[PDB]
Amino acid sequence: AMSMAVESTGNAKAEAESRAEAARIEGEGSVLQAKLKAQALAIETEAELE
Amino acid sequence: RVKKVREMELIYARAQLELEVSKAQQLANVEAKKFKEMTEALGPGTIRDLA
Repeated sequence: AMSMAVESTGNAKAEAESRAEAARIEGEGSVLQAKLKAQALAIETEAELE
Repeated sequence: RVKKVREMELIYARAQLELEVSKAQQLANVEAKKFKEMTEALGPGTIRDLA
């Protein structure tokens, strides 16, 4: 049963650890993307304001 | 963006909504002027008896 316990936890958590680790890339990516999108829209909407 | 688009549109619309009133102001004058040039030229008393 101790092997059954470490089987279920170690396997299922490792799957749930990877998707959360992947979501961290989207979070850090979306920050840098939105930061770049700020400049994209800033230079677009401000320069076209003339 | 949403600041400098609605704010810049405001100063634009300000000088247009007031330009709109100057149109109606001058058109109200020529109306009242041309009304005055007829009402007195016709007759101050004639308008009374004609009705």
